Amino acid sequence: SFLECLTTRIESIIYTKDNPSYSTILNSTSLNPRFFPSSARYPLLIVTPLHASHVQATVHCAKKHGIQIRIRSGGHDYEGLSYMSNVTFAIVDLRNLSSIDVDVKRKSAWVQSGATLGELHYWIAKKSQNLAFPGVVGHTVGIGGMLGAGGYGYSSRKYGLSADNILDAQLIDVRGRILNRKSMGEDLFWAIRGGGAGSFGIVLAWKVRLVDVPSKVTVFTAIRDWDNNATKKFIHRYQRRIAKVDKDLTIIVRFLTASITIQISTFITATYHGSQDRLLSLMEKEFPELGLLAKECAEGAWVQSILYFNLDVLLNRTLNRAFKIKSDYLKKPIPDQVLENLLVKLYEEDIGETFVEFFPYGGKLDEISESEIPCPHRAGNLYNLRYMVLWKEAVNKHLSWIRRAYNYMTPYVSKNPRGAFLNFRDLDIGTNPYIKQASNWGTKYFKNNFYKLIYVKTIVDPTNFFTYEQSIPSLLP
Amino acid sequence: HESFLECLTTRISESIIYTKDNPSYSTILNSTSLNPRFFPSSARYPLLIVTPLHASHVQATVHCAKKHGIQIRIRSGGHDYEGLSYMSNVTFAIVDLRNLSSIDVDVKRKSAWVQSGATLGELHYWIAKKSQNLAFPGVVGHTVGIGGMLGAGGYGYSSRKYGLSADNILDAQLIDVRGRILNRKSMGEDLFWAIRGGGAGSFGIVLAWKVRLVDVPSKVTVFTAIRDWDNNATKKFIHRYQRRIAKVDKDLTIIVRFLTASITDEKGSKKIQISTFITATYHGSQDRLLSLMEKEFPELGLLAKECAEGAWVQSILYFNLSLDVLLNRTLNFEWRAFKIKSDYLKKPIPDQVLENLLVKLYEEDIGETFVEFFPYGGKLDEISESEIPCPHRAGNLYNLRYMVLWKEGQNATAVNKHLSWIRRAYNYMTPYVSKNPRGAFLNFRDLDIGTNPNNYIKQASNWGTKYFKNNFYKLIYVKTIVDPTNFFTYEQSIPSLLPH
Ligand SMILES: *Cc1cc2c(cc1C)nc1c(=O)[nH]c(=O)nc-1n2C[C@H](O)[C@H](O)[C@H](O)COP(=O)(O)OP(=O)(O)OC[C@H]1O[C@@H](n2cnc3c(N)ncnc32)[C@H](O)[C@@H]1O
Ligand SMILES: *Cc1cc2c(cc1C)nc1c(=O)[nH]c(=O)nc-1n2C[C@H](O)[C@H](O)[C@H](O)COP(=O)(O)OP(=O)(O)OC[C@H]1O[C@@H](n2cnc3c(N)ncnc32)[C@H](O)[C@@H]1O
Ligand SMILES: *[C@@H]1O[C@H](CO)[C@@H](O)[C@H](O)[C@H]1NC(C)=O
Ligand SMILES: *[C@@H]1O[C@H](CO)[C@@H](O)[C@H](O)[C@H]1NC(C)=O
Repeated sequence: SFLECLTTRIESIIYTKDNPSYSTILNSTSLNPRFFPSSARYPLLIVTPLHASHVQATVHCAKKHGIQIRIRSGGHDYEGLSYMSNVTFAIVDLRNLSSIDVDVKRKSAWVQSGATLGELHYWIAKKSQNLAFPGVVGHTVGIGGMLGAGGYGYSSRKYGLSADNILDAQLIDVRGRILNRKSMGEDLFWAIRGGGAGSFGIVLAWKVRLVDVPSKVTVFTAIRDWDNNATKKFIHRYQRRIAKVDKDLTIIVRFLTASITIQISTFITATYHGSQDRLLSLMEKEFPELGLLAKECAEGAWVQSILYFNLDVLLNRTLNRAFKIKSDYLKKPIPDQVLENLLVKLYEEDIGETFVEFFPYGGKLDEISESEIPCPHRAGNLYNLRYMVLWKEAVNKHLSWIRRAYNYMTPYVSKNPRGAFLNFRDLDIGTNPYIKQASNWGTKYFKNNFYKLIYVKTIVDPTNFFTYEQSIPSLLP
Repeated sequence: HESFLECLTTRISESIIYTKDNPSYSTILNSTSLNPRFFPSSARYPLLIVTPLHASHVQATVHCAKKHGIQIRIRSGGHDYEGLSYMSNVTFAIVDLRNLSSIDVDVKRKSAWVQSGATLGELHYWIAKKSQNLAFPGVVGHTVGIGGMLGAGGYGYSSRKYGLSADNILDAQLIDVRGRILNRKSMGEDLFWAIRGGGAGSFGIVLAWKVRLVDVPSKVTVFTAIRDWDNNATKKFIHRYQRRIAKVDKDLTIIVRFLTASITDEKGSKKIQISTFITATYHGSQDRLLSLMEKEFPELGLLAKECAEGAWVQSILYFNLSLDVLLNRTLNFEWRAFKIKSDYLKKPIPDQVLENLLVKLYEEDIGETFVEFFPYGGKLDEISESEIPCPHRAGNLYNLRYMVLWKEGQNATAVNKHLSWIRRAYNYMTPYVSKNPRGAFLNFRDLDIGTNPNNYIKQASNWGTKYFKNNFYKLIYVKTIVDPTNFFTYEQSIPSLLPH
């Protein structure tokens, strides 16, 4: 019944299950093969709007006919919420809403939200080698959900999250009225930058800040074997020191198991905004134990750092293992024996199919108030630990391993609330069935911003049309 | 009004009800009416004043005022900058907690139970009678009641070492709108969080606080350095202070005061210049303070003869006053009407801008006008904005305070002039301070920031976000749980989500 409403309002943009190009659309950005066997990943329909009129028509029809909407930019949702539901749903995919307009003179760019971050980086790089928008590591990440949840990458300690560099946005309201930052008010504008944007509206474009980047950016990857080297108690120094090391430098740690003769390997990877000479000087000054040899570094343009962590046009292809992620915030460093007890669990799974990662939260992330955007994890956070398990299509063993490791780490991590990064979506922390129960997941994502979030939600979508597993609830039923 | 007094006398059956008949009504009302700007006002007169001695009196008062439409203004010390604890635009009665001042100090468990009508001086005295190595960091004014002080945040010379006074609260006792006496466990952690640093008067009546005790070294060093801002480029030390005081050693708190003081020209005449009182407390010996100052601030030229080392309590005496039983007297420096404003600095004030702000001190009488810097470094970085309702934690360089004072002589052209001075200084500083929201410290109450009507939440957010950046929203939630009918209401009280 619903599809008649759409076509009557405003073609060949409606992809029903019968339509011969249906499945290829659906799989293309359902990017978590853990959810492939699910029986909730088949929507009634998929709209790929080209203009805001299509978005308004879709919202109008889906509200008036009991259909749920699954907003999609890139499909990188760790829990795959953007392409599945337990209710009759339809995907509004912003694939073909992706225009990018770069303003070198004003240091800003209007990027339509269905564009990937690799595209934004590429189109900034062909205009300047000294402007950039700092983002996540994965270059296939859609801009829409990325800026909706906020964004952490190798450059966040210098410039903050991606949501800390947003100037304006354009959005489709539950009423279907097109509104930018100026006409929407700054409570809702506050919401969309780092709150659950799918629970506030469908965001079609963002005017985003561009930031200076030196013409020399240096990356490095240092592989060191955790098994026995007492020399790598730099990790011990790293935990208690990396959040206050010079903010141009972000070192990310990855823990996995790899065969050498099965032992535990440590991948120390980093970006530094400056020349290799100065990077070597700084890190030898602070962490002379890592032994970062100059042959382990790479200077270049910023875009080459982007390439390193992913013919100088390689960022425009979105063609590239099932997995689950958990995240945790450390406000005091993990005691050593506890850390080794956590790491030995890596052998409980197949070689290199499980990761434990440290993401540092220093520099500019201290400077920014917990209320600046919905993301509250600013000051006192040493880093964001990521638990990771991988496999292909019993699955319960992988999930049991991840949940066990998390629960072992329980007494040593953030407590009230137990922090959780929104980009690392994790349905275990809580779901919606009212506000008391939903606060369980809300306060973990947003410490006290969750309450402002509910207030804005009740004003903005009182009927709770924009609802999903982790949508901000409304006070009015 | 009649039903109310019959209810009070009937409910819990002595001389704790002070009606207008009672010859000591005026003295009780005046005793903690501590802002002489409000002396000529016609709203500072309650129907009656209750001086509870037990929680039963407070419960009875809440019950009767609920059933007869009477408003309650909780008062502990009366230091409210806007005098809200002794004023209202409606028929109100004061619950004066003066005789709720019992103190139980526990050296071994490092905690103390303070009845809210005790002043901070009394609490300091009773800790000093037990150990010289325990302390409670508080506001500078020792006549400040514990109740309203802990209701708001509380800032002192040790907040950079220990956080706010509200950051060291372990337990509380409370009278809710239902008259139920409640501790931390029975009140819940949403309400327990609320009362610590939110508009605690807007949630209930807090009768006592169990507060954390903190260790202090056996030698604490104060200093006062007089420096001339007018011409001495050395005392452009300020430029460095702004950019360094938030990361200097947290055992150190240096507060600066800018005022106008008469000088003599050396040509015969009296000239008016800007004097700077650079004062500090350091938790440690005088030697370590002097060396620390040479490393961090060689510009003060801080000669040791400007310091005074001693026991911890001696700093309280130094910053209030000789025979050290003087903390049980709740009368202090000589009465002067005043108005205060505040702002939070996230980027250092540009030098010419600070100089132009300071020139405004010359517009008023000599030394009746102040601009002060309270630095926000140290442990105030460590504590999350959501830990208690106070949100001004990390990234704040300091808290600028504007202050203007005067005496009883009014022609109301002078009184209008002083307020215009304070507002002009504020509005000039606007583009250079915290913006959206414009921060404001709750202990420095300022009705100009915005008030409640006499949309609901839209308008209340105006002042709320400045006092409480985003915690204000959580605050309203707990209020709807705790006092949905908004019985505990005043000029800047958290509103309720339910309509009336
Ligand atoms: C897959 C992946 C993800 C990732 C990463 C690396 C890879 C390979 N590295 C990250 C990193 O270093 N740091 C970080 O903080 N996150 C990282 N991620 C996660 C990624 O940032 C997030 O998944 C991202 O926020 C989602 O982007 P994407 O747009 O691709 O994902 P989605 O499923 O389509 O959407 C996510 C949620 O937002 C809602 N949504 C989507 N588009 C919109 C628009 N336009 N308006 C409103 N809401 C929108 C979806 O409904 C879903 O809930
Ligand atoms: C007068 C003064 C104030 C002051 C100061 C020095 C002086 C001489 N120095 C301060 C400083 O260095 N740092 C700082 O942060 N504040 C400083 N102040 C301000 C002072 O702390 C506050 O004005 C404080 O509110 C005063 O406390 P007091 O106990 O005097 O409170 P009040 O005037 O009677 O009432 C004001 C508000 O508090 C509520 N209240 C009072 N008692 C209770 C109880 N028991 N329960 C709940 N609420 C209570 C009143 O209802 C009113 O809202
Ligand atoms: C109370 O304050 C008034 C100010 O209006 C003052 O004149 C009077 O002296 C005070 N009360 C007493 C008993 O002195
Ligand atoms: C009473 O109302 C007036 C409004 O004219 C306001 O200025 C004042 O602050 C209110 N409160 C008191 C205690 O007078």
